[PDB]
Amino acid sequence: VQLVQSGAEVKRPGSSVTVSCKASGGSFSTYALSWVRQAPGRGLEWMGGVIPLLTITNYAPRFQGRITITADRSTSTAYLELNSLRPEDTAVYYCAREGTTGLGKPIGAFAHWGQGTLVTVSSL
Amino acid sequence: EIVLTQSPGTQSLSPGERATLSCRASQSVGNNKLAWYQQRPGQAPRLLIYGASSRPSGVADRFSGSGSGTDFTLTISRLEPEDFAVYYCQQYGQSLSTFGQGTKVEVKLVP
Amino acid sequence: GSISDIRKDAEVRMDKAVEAFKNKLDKFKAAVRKVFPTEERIKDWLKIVRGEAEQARVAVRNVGRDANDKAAALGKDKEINWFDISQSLWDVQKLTDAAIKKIEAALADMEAWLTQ
Repeated sequence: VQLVQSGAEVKRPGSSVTVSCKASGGSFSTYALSWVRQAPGRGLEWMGGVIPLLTITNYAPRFQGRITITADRSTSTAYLELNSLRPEDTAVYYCAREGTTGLGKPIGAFAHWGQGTLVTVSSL
Repeated sequence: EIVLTQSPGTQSLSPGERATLSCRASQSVGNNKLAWYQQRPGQAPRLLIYGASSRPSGVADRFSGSGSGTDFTLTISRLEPEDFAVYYCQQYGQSLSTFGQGTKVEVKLVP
Repeated sequence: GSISDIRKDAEVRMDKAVEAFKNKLDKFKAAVRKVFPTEERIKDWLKIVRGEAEQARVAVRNVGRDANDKAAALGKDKEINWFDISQSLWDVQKLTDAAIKKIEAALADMEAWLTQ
């Protein structure tokens, strides 16, 4: 299983950012895909996720109102749209997918990680 | 909401020592759905342990996890240099998944 | 409701789809016993039995799809651990795999009888 993310992006406050994440290999429809970010020099923080088969979404209350997660099933691609950006939203955004036992039983823990996408919200 | 808390904050040890990392939850983690991740500098996190104690294939057996409820421990029995990294715990026992704040394990080099 | 009650329902309903098909075949064999085997009739029995199989496969796909729906509706429930939902999708795929395979077996068994 390989996850590949979209490229770095420099955004102004109030703009929206859309990060893309394509599963290469593996089964896609049925495994939970989460987005997870990390501001410079700080901890990981879970933002939300989606199971693609029926776009079964799960947002962290602190982003509810700003976040949208979707998946296109034919292209194995998951999507994070983050609206109304602010300098605090400056982080590396990783897409991460749950692991299986051994297609295999889902485990919840994120076994597979994308290379992260840098979003810098710059007043400059 | 489950606030996860890691102790100690930093860890200073030589190669071959046994490192023991703690993660404590304000309330009980549903069904012990706790994970331990390793993140080397400038790199994406790597899964080490899941469901409290399960180790996925390809993760060396010097890593192990234990504990239940609101008290969890990762142990690295014999530090290899490449273990110098920050370690986070995660809980996914309810719909709002939350991470610990991080323990940094510093290894050392002969002068 | 429960995630596991989705699993229960799926199995009961899939098991029900499948014994429905077996029962239609058992009765079908009894009707066939009162008819002279003939190559054209043999061509008619297979078509009937295969078309019955398909009806049973469709019945089972529908149970999975409705179970998947039920799994998604639990998505909008804070009292349901969203990280356990995948596991339900997986479980219902395993039951489907089982149900279909048991239909393929019952068919295969029957076609042997019609041509033997």
